[PDB]
Amino acid sequence: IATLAPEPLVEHKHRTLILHLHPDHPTLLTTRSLGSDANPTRQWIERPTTVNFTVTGEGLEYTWGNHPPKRVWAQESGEGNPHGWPHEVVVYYYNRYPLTTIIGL
Amino acid sequence: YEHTAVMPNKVGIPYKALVERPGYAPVHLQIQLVNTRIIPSTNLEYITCKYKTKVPSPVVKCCGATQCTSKPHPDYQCQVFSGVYPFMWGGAYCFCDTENTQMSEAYVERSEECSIDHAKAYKVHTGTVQAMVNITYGSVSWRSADVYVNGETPAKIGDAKLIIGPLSSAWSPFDNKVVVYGHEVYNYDFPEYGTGKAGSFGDLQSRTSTSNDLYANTNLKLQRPQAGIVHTPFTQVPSGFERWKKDKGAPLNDVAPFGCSIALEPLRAENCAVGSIPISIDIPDAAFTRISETPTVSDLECKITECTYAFDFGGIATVAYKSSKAGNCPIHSPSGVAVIKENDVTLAESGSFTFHFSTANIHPAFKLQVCTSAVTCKGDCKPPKDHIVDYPAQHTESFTSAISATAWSWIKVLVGGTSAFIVLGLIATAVVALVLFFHRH
Amino acid sequence: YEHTAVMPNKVGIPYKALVERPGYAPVHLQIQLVNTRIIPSTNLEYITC
Repeated sequence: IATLAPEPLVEHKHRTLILHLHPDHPTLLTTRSLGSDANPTRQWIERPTTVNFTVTGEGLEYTWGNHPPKRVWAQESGEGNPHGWPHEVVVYYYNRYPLTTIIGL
Repeated sequence: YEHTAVMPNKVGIPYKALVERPGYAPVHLQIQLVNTRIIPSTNLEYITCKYKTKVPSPVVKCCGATQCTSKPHPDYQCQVFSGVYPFMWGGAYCFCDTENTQMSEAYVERSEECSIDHAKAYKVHTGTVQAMVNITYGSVSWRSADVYVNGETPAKIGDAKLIIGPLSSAWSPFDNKVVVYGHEVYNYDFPEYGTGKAGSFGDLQSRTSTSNDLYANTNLKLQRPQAGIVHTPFTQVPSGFERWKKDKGAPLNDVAPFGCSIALEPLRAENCAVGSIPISIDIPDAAFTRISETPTVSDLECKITECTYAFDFGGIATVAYKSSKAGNCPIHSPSGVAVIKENDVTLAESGSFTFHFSTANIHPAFKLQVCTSAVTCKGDCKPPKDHIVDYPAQHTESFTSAISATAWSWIKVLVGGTSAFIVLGLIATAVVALVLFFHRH
Repeated sequence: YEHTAVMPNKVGIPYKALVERPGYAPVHLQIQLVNTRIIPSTNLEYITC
C-alpha cells in the first residue's frame, strides 16, 4: 500500500496548461505529448511549485504521483476577430499561426 | 459488392461511407476500430538478478600446506595464507607456531530472490500486426471479430467478407534489444552474455530462470584473516542490478510517441495512431434494395441555425424536404468539411428534420446527400470559449479551413489587381510598337 | 457559464440581459440593486458639551 498525492489545481490558458502541485512527499511528475515528437519530461517535486506545459492540438498526457494518467487536448479558441479592420484581422492570425503570418506578410 | 477506400489509423472516431451501386439504393457503411496491436517477435536471451556469494568452511592445516584445484564454479576463487595461528573458544586451535594453513574459499551463486524480481533481456525481431474491428451496414447491429493486418488473410465478419490492408508505415516503438522488468519495458543495450563490467548490468547472467550454467564476474577477491581468528573475508564491487535499479531512465511506456500504450504478456504496443489503413469489404446483395422501393425526394433547401468551431458536434442545421412517401434513407456527406453524427432518418410527407454536424471551418461549404438526391449547405461559425478539452477532435483540420471571408477578399486584390496591373503595363509596350511602326509606313 | 457586463449605478432601475451559451437556449437574467452604502473608516478624536 502506497501513498496518494493530493490532486493538482488545474487552470487553462491558450495552448497552455498550468498545474499547482502541493506535495507532502517527494513526488514524480512525468509528461509526454501524443504527436510525432513525444518530448518527455520528468522531475521530482518536493516543494509547492507551479509548472506550465504547452498543449497543442495533438494532445498531451501527464501523470502525477500514483494517480492514473490524464490526456488533454487544446482547442482553437483564439485571441482575435477574423472579420473587421486589418489591424485586428492580422492579430487574430498571429496568435493562431505565428509561423506563417510572419513569413507570409 | 466490393467497396475499396482508405481508412485513417485512428481508434475513437468512426469511418462513414456511402456505397454506390447502379440500379440499387445506397447503404450506409460504418467501420470503427477498437484495438490496434503491434506484436513483434522476441526470443529471451538471459535474465539478471542480485547475486549471493556463499563461502564454504575453511580448513585449518596445523603443520603442513594445502593446494586447491580449479573447481567448476562461477567466479571461483582460492588462496593459501601461511602462518595464521587461529584462536577459538577454549584456548588456541593448534600446536605449530608461525606455520599454519587456512583455505578461505569463496564463490558466487544467484540469490533466492531471483525468482521474483529479475530483468528479462529480449531481442526484438519484426512480426505481425492485428486489430479488432467493429462493423455495421444497412440495418443490422454492430458485431465485431479479430482481424489480421496483412494483404493475404480475409476475415468473415457479418455476412460480408473484410480484408484489412497493411499499414502505411512500418514504424515500431521497440528497439532491437529491450529489457522487461516488472510491468514496464526499456530500450537498453546488452553485454551479449559474454562480457560483463561487474557493476553495471551484466555481472550475473543466466540463460533461463533455472539454468545450471551461470556467468558471473564481480571482482571477488580473498582477504587475509587477521590476528588469529577463523573467518573468510572477501572484497568485491556491489551489484549491478541494484545500481541499474537506481540509475534508471524513463520507461518506454512514458517515452513512446503517437500515444502507444504498451502491454506486456504478448509484448504489444496498443492503440498507436500513425499512417492509414486500406479497406476492402464485399457487402452481399441481400442488404441491397431497389430504386423503386426507396422514395424519391425533391425541393431540398438547407439552412444552418448554429455552428461552432469547437470539437465534438458543435453544429446544428435544419433542412426542408418534399418526399414522395414515408420511409428510411441514409444521409452522408462526401467532402471532409463536415462529419455527420447519425446515419438514418425517419422521413414523412412534406416535413423537416434537424441534424448535427462538426466542422473546422469558419464558413462550411459542405454538401450532403439525402435519399440519393443532392443539396448543399452554407453558413458561418464562431470561435469557442473552451481552452482545453478532454476528448479528441471529430473533424479533420485542413489548410484552407482557417481563411475567413474578410481576409479572403484582402488576398484576392493583392494577387488579382496587382498581377493584372502588370498585364495593363505590358500591353502598353505592345501598342507603342504598333504606333511607332505606323510612323514609318 | 460566466457572463460579464457593466451595469449603471442606479438603485430602482433593474438591469436586463440575455446570456448566450452555444448549443443551448438563451436564459433571461435580471439584476437589481436594493442598497448602496459607502462606509468610511472613522477614529474618534474628542467630544464636547
